[PDB]
Amino acid sequence: ERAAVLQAQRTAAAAALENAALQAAELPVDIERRIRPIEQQVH
Amino acid sequence: ERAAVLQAQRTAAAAALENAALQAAELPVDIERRIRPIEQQVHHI
Amino acid sequence: RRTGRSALAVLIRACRRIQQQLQRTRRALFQRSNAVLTSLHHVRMLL
Amino acid sequence: RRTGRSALAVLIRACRRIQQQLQRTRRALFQRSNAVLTSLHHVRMLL
Amino acid sequence: PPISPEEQLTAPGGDTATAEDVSITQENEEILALVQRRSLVEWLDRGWEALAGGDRPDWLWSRRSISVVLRHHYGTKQRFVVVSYENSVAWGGRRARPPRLSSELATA
Repeated sequence: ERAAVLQAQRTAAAAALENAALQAAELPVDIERRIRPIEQQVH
Repeated sequence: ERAAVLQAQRTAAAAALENAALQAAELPVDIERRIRPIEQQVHHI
Repeated sequence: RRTGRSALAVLIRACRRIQQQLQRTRRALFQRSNAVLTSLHHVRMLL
Repeated sequence: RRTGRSALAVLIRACRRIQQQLQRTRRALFQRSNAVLTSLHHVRMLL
Repeated sequence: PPISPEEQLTAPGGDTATAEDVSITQENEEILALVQRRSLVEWLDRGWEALAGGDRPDWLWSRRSISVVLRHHYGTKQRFVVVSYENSVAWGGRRARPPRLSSELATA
């Protein structure tokens, strides 16, 4: 009875990777628009 | 015996979840060190 | 005076509004990743 | 000369360093944010 | 070039309120400026009404706003799709009756 639950929670945590990895798909994205068009203003 | 397999797969990735969490909590440290010297220049010039 | 100083009111406001957004880019970029800090710890909270 | 240009470098050296002060915030945000997903690549090797 | 529908899942872009993204651009393109100093959708209907010969309300929301979001399944590691049109009374539609969802229990 545990082994189904201990698998199904593990399959959830395997799915919660790409639930969070696709949610962490903005961490190299949210920085370019807040830096790059501001420096040529300084120019 | 599957309880011996799945708990080892849970807890070893659970440190890797914390090796991700100790890498992801390093991310809000960043700009809190970056622009704190760039916020110096505001009212002066 | 309206040529020498008025070439500078162009260029005093120019630097003093670049520096003001940099206060707001600190604040609007980790309150999206604090939800990432919530979910990434929540994966082991499932476990 | 010194009545019109001696205060220019206050606005000039300010406007020639935010090019450098914000490009150092580029790579230090791309040397430190890529390591999170690479550690998340490690979890898929275990799960 | 072809239209790849899978790139709409894998290009990292989504929704934003954008009111914070107007003031972050109005104080960005004024620096710039201080230093310096019938639509196309109505012609899409005749694009369908001549090539098909009819209205087809199935195809009517293929002209309007379509979001195609990828998610995943907690049971068997699988993927699936979350869809919302513009004119849908369903969730994510831009013609929808309040009350709507609140992501509060998922944060509390």
